[PDB]
Amino acid sequence: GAGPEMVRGQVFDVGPRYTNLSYIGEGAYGMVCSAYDNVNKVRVAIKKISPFEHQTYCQRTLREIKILLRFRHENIIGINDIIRAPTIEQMKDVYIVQDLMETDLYKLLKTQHLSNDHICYFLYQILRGLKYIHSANVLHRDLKPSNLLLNTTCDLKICDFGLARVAVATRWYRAPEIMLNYTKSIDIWSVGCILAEMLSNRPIFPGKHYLDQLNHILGILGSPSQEDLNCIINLKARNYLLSLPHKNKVPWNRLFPNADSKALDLLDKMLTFNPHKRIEVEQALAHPYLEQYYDPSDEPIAEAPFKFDMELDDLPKEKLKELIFEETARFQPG
Ligand SMILES: O=c1[nH][nH]c2cc(Nc3ncc(Nc4ccccc4)c(Nc4cc(C5CC5)n[nH]4)n3)ccc12
Repeated sequence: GAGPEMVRGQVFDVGPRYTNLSYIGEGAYGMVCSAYDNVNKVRVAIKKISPFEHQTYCQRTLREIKILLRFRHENIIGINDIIRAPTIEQMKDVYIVQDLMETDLYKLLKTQHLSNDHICYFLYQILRGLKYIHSANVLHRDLKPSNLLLNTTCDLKICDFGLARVAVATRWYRAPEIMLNYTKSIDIWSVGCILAEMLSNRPIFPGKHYLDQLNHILGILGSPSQEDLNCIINLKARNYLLSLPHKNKVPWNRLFPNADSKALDLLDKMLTFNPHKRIEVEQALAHPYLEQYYDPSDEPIAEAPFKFDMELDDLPKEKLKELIFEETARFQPG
């Protein structure tokens, strides 16, 4: 035997099936590598997750595993295999094996300029995948360029469903009502921020903190109306927004001077302050900007709305560890 595999001084115990590890990146309680699968004879992606110190991390890990194993769609990453220890006492990590994509939209927008036809095609695929997520009555809640995977041929897949919930995130893509007070409309806001980013290669609302975010949004949309603030919002935010002087609305064609007129019309409908007046996923897909790709006969929806049989928020982390251990059992030999 070669012993357990390692990446940057950390254990990455995926051998003997998965070898030739190459580091991709890491988060607060996870590390992602590429690996060679000696069974399917292809490179795969492997996310190491260590969530057992916290109840919220345990919830997140179980939600993503349950959602991605149920979900079946071309524009949503799947789970091909799961590695963990043979006993619950030894399980300190969970390894989720997924299809390897060439890059994410964060890295592509950092090095490449997108033509209008590539923006239109990437937007179409995001909303196609989102149409399936929302048809299952699930919210992604963390749509951003780093959670959108791309391959050589331009095929797109949505990943990272840890924050997903049935119907918190990166602040630049957060809907104003998350900061103010959530609903399916928060994902449409995020897609709106991604479209704006694809047009100019720069984040549309790059706030350094929660107040700077709201100031950035108001800087473009202008001061909110009485109806825009008439919702169940926190007193601090309301009083802060009412204390601000008037801000004029910046026309979309002034922010993106050479962007396609149809793309700015859709951008306007997605980046609407009031979530009730914001365009829904089906109407977005049927918008004139996405006409050359819209195909209702080839846009699948979930057979039924997704639901958790248990109250995951209420369960102690020891109970969630047992549910994670049992959920990953079908990937063990037997
Ligand atoms: O879990 C994730 N949430 N958001 C993420 C962004 C990543 N970014 C990423 N960049 C590049 C590649 N491709 C690559 C290929 C060869 C050499 C170096 C990198 C990549 N691929 C990838 C990730 C996944 C699954 C999400 C883990 N499949 N394919 N991901 C990787 C993982 C995640």
